[PDB]
Amino acid sequence: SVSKANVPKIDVSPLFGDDQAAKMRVAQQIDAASRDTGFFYAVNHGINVQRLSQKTKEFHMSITPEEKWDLAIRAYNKEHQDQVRAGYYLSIPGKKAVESFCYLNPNFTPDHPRIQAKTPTHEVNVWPDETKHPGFQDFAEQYYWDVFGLSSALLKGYALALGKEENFFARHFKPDDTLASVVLIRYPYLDPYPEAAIKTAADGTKLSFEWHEDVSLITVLYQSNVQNLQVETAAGYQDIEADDTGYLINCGSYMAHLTNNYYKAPIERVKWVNAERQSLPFFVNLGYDSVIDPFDPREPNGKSDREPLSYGDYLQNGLVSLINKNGQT
Ligand SMILES: CC(C)[C@@H](NC(=O)[C@H](CS)NC(=O)CCC[C@H](N)C(=O)O)C(=O)O
Ligand SMILES: [Fe+3]
Repeated sequence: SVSKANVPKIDVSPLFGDDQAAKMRVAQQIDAASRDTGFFYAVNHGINVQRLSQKTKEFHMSITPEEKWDLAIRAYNKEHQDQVRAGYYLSIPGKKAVESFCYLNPNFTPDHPRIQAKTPTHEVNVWPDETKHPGFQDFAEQYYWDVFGLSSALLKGYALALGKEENFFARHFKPDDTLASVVLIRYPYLDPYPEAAIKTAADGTKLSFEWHEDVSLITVLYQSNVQNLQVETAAGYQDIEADDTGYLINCGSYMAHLTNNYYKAPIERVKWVNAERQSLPFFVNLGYDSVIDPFDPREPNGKSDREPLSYGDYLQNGLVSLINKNGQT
């Protein structure tokens, strides 16, 4: 028997406005959700998620093996030593079902001083041929900024929820240096589905991806309408209901650190489902040198002894660890 997680739907539209009290009522809901299962669905968010899913689908179903190699990250193509994060993540028929395409801040160009300095976790995006994928780069870049704008508003809600001024997080979330990423993930329908691509949890559940905590400040996730996600609670894993009009939001482990675990990063996993579906996370990362001073909302004086963590160092450590624990995606 598996229970269902309480994932409230929160109308986030006041966070784009100037009704301060209405923004506090949103913040209260974010607070409650963050202290309960850790998840909520952001609704009335203003993003055209039908176009997002449509363009994503066109890309996944039309890219060829030749293009995948040409775009592949270093884990699949030794020629691409600079592509640790951005690029195509190939499936392995018979062994690995999932495939995906990751891109970063469009402002990371050869002109960018972080690229000039070769700072870790910064890369220039790679893209397919425009004539073979008309409109795809423009769509993807536009979506990055559309979801950046939503995430900025959500971060105002999280700041208010923790008793802070509304820019406490968002001031560090900037288009010129954000390390945030979009991943366009395809989960395919396969018949027969390779058992090699299915993992079995301790509790016997068949999984496509084992338990993990997000490496992010927050995670802003769109998925098609196929239930798959679960969140761990003390009483076991609970199913997260699907909603292909909303964004599923949760705090990442950077948030857990800076709030002294008041807003924990939920432990989540992906059930195996033999169904064609899409999973499109936006990982809200800050700048490489962004440092948020920890605090403890449980203490009268709000004082935490936790060390201020530079975000870039945090991101580098978290992404290599996630690969080491749950395998190369
Ligand atoms: C909804 C999630 C569980 C989704 N998985 C994911 O988002 C996966 C596994 S946790 N994410 C990652 O591994 C981290 C990707 C980070 C990205 N390459 C970058 O350099 O910024 C899924 O649907 O599999
Ligand atoms: Fe996740």
